[PDB]
Amino acid sequence: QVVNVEGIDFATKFAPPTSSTELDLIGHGNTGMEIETVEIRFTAMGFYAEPSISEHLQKWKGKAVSELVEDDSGFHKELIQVPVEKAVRISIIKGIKGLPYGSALQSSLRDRLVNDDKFEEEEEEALEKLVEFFQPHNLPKGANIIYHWATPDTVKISLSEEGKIPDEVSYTIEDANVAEALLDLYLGENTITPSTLSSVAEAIAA
Ligand SMILES: [Mg+2]
Ligand SMILES: [Mg+2]
Repeated sequence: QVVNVEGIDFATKFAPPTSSTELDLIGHGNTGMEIETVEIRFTAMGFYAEPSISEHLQKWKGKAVSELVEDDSGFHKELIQVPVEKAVRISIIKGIKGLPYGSALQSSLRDRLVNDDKFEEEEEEALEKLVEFFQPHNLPKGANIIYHWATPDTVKISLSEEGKIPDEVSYTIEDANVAEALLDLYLGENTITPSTLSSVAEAIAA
């Protein structure tokens, strides 16, 4: 089974690189960029988790999607902290160099960490090293990025510029606060992909 997301096929079941834990596709969506106000569709993405995520979030079943995604609903934090394995697959639609992409991640993660009073010396150096990992790469159209939260406290990053699914992980975020902030970037109250978050909330509320 596959779902078509922006003309990209997303498998409905997925084991991240080097993992044998099979995750279910929970929701899908896109992110954007802009050049001088012109809006450009930037990536397609899918959010995956162990199917027991539904039981962890039982209290949200039956509620309206609007009530789940709304500010101060409490849903976002519960989704982010659920202790099952999770992953995000990103497929690049408009190509970008690695340094601008990594610097944008750095900006958005710094915002969230400073909001929590968690931007101490350790976190600042973890973001610098993440930028440095991305800097030598190019991310052409079709490139795949995988972020895999085996635990909520780390992220395994796998990357294939050629657009295959990688077999090895390329980088590991070991800082727990950066790991949670990267999940908040996609599923938080200030998500950069309201489409993906709305899609996940529909599946949980179903
Ligand atoms: Mg370089
Ligand atoms: Mg780190």
